[PDB]
Amino acid sequence: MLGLKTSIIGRRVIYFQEITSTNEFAKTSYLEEGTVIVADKQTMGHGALNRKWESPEGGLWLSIVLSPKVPQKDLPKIVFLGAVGVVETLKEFSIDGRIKWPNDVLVNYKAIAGVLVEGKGDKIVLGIGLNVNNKVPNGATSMKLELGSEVPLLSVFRSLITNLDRLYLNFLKNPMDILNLVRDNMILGVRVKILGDGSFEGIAEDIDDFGRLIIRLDSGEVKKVIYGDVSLRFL
Amino acid sequence: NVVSAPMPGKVLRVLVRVGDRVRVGQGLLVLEAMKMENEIPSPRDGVVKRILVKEGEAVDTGQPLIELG
Ligand SMILES: Nc1ncnc2c1ncn2[C@@H]1O[C@H](CO)[C@@H](O)[C@H]1O
Ligand SMILES: O=C(O)CCCC[C@@H]1SC[C@@H]2NC(=O)N[C@@H]21
Ligand SMILES: *C(=O)CCCC[C@@H]1SC[C@@H]2NC(=O)N[C@@H]21
Repeated sequence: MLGLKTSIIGRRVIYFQEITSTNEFAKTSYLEEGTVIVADKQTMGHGALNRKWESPEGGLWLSIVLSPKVPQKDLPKIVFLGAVGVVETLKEFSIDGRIKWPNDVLVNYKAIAGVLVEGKGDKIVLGIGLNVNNKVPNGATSMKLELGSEVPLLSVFRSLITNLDRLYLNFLKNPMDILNLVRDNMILGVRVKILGDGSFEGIAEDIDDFGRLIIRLDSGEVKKVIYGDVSLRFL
Repeated sequence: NVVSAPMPGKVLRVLVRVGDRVRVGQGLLVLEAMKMENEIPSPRDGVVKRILVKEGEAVDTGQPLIELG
């Protein structure tokens, strides 16, 4: 009844009125590749790096089962597939989204979506949370807040899944393309601060083929940031 | 026996405490690697004898992570 016309992602979709986390269910259940788990609301939403993710009714909370079977060097791009899919869907809805390295999408610098990829064996789960008509935390935004009125949630779902399927098939063909789509859609040129051991400041200018954020320090020196290794803050 | 790291990464969190009984396939800890959060499953049922790594610790392939009784 959803009328999806995708090849892999969206061949089957399991809906829940509510659940703790769509990502957990996708990880603990045996499911065909491309299966999409979606819920009206999540009570135990998972954010990345141990953060929590608010998932009230009105938003799009989903997880996708994937079995890319690619080399380890290509795994860092999976989060990007989700982020770029969101950007493309926002574009269709006349919303200008940018990627905040490496898993968030911002509109006028307010978070409108977040991506979390989880692995457990052969299985890979792509989780995506997109603020549509739901209430959002302070400093964040949603499609309804951007557009000024309610947005048809199923249409957003259909749009996002359709973009993800195409991106995924393209990824399977040439896993290098997603990197350029990310480079052309991410926030770059902004000054950032890297905290912890070996603290330093610089301009976030691009990402390498592993997705590492390239920082240009005032001295012209170049350093690469690995996600989860250090804390980053905008200046 | 011993559960080792399937790949290099940074321990995001440890899901079990020493002395806790676990099942086959239950997550023992989580490793942040390649912009993914990789939950490491227990090869078999048993009790957690010792936890060899700490949250925040960088590990390499094959490194011992958990010891079951
Ligand atoms: N639905 C959401 N939209 C945007 N940001 C969120 C959402 N849920 C949690 N966060 C962010 O993650 C942090 C809590 O883990 C908060 O500071 C908040 O900004
Ligand atoms: O920006 C982040 O920290 C990532 C947020 C990822 C949120 C989605 S909501 C669907 C899926 N289920 C979860 O528990 N988390 C992801
Ligand atoms: C994004 O955060 C980058 C992921 C880290 C990539 C690098 S390549 C050098 C290290 N070896 C490896 O397997 N992963 C690390």
